[PDB]
Amino acid sequence: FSFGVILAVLASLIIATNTLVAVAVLLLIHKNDGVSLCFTLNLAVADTLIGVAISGLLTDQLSSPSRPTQKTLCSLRMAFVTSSAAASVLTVMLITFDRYLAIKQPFRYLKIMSGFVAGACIAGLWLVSYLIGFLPLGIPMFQQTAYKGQCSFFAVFHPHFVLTLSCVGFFPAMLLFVFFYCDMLKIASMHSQQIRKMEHAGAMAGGYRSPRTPSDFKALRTVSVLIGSFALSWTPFLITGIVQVACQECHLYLVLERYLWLLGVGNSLLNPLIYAYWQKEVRLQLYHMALGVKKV
Amino acid sequence: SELDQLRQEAEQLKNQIRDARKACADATLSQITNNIDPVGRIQMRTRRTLRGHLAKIYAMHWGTDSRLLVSASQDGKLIIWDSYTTNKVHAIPLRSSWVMTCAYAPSGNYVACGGLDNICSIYNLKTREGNVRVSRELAGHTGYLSCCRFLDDNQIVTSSGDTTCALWDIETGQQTTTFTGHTGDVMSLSLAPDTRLFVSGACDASAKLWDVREGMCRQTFTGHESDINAICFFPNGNAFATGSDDATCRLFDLRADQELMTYSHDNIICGITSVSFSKSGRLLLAGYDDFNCNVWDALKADRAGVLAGHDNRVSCLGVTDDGMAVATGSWDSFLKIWN
Amino acid sequence: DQRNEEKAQREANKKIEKQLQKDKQVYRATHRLLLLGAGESGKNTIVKQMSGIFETKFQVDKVNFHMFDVGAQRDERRKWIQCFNDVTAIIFVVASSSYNREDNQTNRLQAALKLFDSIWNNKWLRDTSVILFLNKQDLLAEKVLAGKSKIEDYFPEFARYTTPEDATPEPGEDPRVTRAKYFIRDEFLRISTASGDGRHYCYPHFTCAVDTENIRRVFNDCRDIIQRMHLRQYELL
Amino acid sequence: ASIAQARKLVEQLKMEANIDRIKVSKAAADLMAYCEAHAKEDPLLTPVPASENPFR
Amino acid sequence: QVQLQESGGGLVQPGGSLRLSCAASGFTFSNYKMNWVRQAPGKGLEWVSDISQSGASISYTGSVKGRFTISRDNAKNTLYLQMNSLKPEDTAVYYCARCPAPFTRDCFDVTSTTYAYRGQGTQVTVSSH
Ligand SMILES: CCc1cnc(N2CCC(c3nc(COc4ccc(-n5cnnn5)cc4)cs3)CC2)nc1
Repeated sequence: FSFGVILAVLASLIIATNTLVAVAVLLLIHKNDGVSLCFTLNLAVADTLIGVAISGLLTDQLSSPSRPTQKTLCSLRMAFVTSSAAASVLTVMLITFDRYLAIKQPFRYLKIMSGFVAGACIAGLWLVSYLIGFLPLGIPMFQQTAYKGQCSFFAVFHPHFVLTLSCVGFFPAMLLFVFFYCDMLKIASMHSQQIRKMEHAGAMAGGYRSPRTPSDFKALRTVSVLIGSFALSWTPFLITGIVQVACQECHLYLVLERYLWLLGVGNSLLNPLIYAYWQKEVRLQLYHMALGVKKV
Repeated sequence: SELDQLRQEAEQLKNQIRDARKACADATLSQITNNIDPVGRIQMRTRRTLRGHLAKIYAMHWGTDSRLLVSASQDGKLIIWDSYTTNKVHAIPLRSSWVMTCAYAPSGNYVACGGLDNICSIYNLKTREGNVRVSRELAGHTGYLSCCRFLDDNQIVTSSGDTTCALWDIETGQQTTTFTGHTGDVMSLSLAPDTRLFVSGACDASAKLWDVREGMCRQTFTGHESDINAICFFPNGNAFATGSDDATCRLFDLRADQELMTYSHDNIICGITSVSFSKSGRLLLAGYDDFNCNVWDALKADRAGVLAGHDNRVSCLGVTDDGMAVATGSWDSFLKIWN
Repeated sequence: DQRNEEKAQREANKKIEKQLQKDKQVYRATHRLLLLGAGESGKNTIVKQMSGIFETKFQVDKVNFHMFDVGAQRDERRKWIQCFNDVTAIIFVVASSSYNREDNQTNRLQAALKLFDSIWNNKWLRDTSVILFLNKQDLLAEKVLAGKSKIEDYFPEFARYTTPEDATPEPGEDPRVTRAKYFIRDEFLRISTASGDGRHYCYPHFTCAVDTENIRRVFNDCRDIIQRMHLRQYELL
Repeated sequence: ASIAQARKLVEQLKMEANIDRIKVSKAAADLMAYCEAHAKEDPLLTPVPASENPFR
Repeated sequence: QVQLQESGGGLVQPGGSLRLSCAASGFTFSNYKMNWVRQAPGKGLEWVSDISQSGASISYTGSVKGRFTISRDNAKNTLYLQMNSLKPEDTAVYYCARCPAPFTRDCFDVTSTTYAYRGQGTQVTVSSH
């Protein structure tokens, strides 16, 4: 029982950090209100469901005498894991869309975004995640036959599911995310150029002979870390999946299911650190909660 | 002669009354209450979190029944809540966007409000229509209204930014009495429990009492450092506490006509924007601008408890008539009830 | 029997809850601004491009802008300005031409700079970006191309100041006119960039009080203000 | 002009300076006596049971 | 109570030197920003100069830059202003103003009429004999 140990510590860390973030955002939303905080709470709920699905998958990979598990239970566990992961990914995409709508068209954003549309988007996103986790069970094409009796993703699912998710589900979302944050980088660079030119002009008449010209790597750093996080999270998984499904047999199944899955679930740990912990108000709420519970 | 002569004779009066104050100051409140038993460390949790406002809450006022507390913000309407079960009893929209004060009549029939529009708007509550409407719109002030109080439903005292106070009749709509003698923006006026004398504090570090009948200032009170923001009477009606923008709360005695004693601390940087007393008067309450509030032992100058339930400037505070709760309203658009 | 009054109370509370939600939408959709200046600085002419205070509600491409101008009020601004920490912007109209002749304070730019310095460093106005309008530009050009009174001996840093390399002399005028215009602009920007820590910024312009593009400039500046606030809160700017 | 309002201010101090001031110790004793007459009944200092407390 | 008494000044030939002393009583001098303001006869107020709490930050009106020197001392609570090379334009009354609030970088109503924390000031007239 080797891999089960890393699965256990990963699931425990995900559950603890994500529950802390979720309860902090739940306490913060009743005090500060807004719409993006609801999306951050939804992200925390999505990846803590990812963690609880990981914990649910653990009970068979830790015991060496694996039962000949039936199709229904193992398929349900795999579908739950996939639906939770897709919910987290779509929530990140929805957060990006909300941010881009707030930045690109702010005047229309403040009028065509409220609690009702946020709740409708959240409910629709969860329903689409459940459907995208559940259709391959109902569709005979997206199914694997001759269950040997060992639980895994590809023991119940034929690898064409990864191909279709890359063709229509994930990579268009990747392109939309990249374009959104590239437009954000363009806007931030234009505003930074204006601000730095203004500051140099002010300091030229302010007695400061040397202006604060070399600065503002923050926009590039933030956009790069976000894009790289969302890339290294899942793009290698789908890329090697479509590589394997290309009728070039190379016995990549084990690495496919327990070495890039670790990247996929580490996405669930990295996301709260950069979508909730990075935000200053949520960081202050985390500090307040930690100070309150440390004395008790 | 003329201006210089009156200036030097005024300075003669100033140091003469200073000598009189020194002569009557045989002791201080500290050496006479050093043997008293302190209140100790007290604490009180939040009971209700009144929510529904958007902009900064600027003022509030309880009623005689200590059940319905008014609230006003810069959103454009004034909300009359319920202390228990947190139900919003009423919500009257306002013509002006920002208002700086609100008043709850002792009978509860009338609700006063006003702000930068320079007009004191008073609304009914028990109309035959069943809804709220504008009853009176007192006008005449050329400065912003900062605080209004109710004697009955026939007379309202309003503190304005014209460096003057006013006493109006409800039906006439005209200034029955005008109180002058001040040079800074008058911010807070508070009524004595006998409803005879009211103390007002301007932006000149001077707070004085006025009589509602003859309209003449009787006793001035100087000795502060900056503009006084809030004043409340002692429950017995013979003392009043002033907070200002210099992190001090000075408790003046009406009979002694001198500064009795002051509340301050080294770590406090911001000033006071809300002063109120409890029913017994032993507990002063001060709302600072460092996202904090505290209670002071009114007879020992010892801090007894700190309330940090707000995340913005605590711009308004109130204590029920029966002394059962404390309501703090801040720039967080929230209201917090403690007991 | 005693339950009926609180049943009616829940029904009421639901009614005001719905009304307050509608108001929340219609109020977050509304952008508030305060116009501030002296009487001769050009408050009235900026207002003309569309009670001790006055209100003006207008729309710039289906966006509700409520611009408020303080009229009959005392000059002590140290405590009634605290009401305006929630406005998206603060329009600041100054009289660039009036630096002499002896009108009002006779150092109108110095008084405006002191007021701007006090506004910028206020502990409550730190979150409100200040749109700044340099009014009376034609008058300044006429008085500076050939005038008995030179801006020197009123500001001793004209000699060590020249037209910036980033300047935009779009209308063909005298070089001294451009020098004075960007001198006043840089004097304001010196206090604008000396404090704030990126929380709020200044948006200087050149209003000649003869065009109707000032509302469009205000709309663009509000859009930029909200974009910068979102970028800073997103940890990008 | 300012001379008139200055004259108003000065006769204000002439009128407000002739009042009688009691001893500060007497005022302190009065404040203490009023404080002891209501300290045991004020619910802010003395704890109150939840039955008599209207806030649950 | 806040009390600001201004001394010095008088009739001085143009091009000379002069000093004003502002004594402040009733408050802590080592905490409030100090401001010197002037008012010309028949004209409005005009802010002259200001100094910070510890004297680190000193700013002057551009017209008097280089000829005026403001120095505060918190031990005896006194604010001194030195004028060098007076000109006949500088005939005015001078007030020793005051920052409204402690520990505060801004200063709002120093030039505002009927300011509460403003001294009586001294009248300085410069002209021929
Ligand atoms: C419409 C927008 C959208 C929708 N969806 C996505 N997804 C996110 C989840 C990703 C997946 N991740 C997986 C991983 O599934 C498992 C792997 C291994 C095990 N193992 C069990 N025992 N050992 N390993 C169990 C489950 C299977 S699909 C695929 C792409 N992107 C975008």
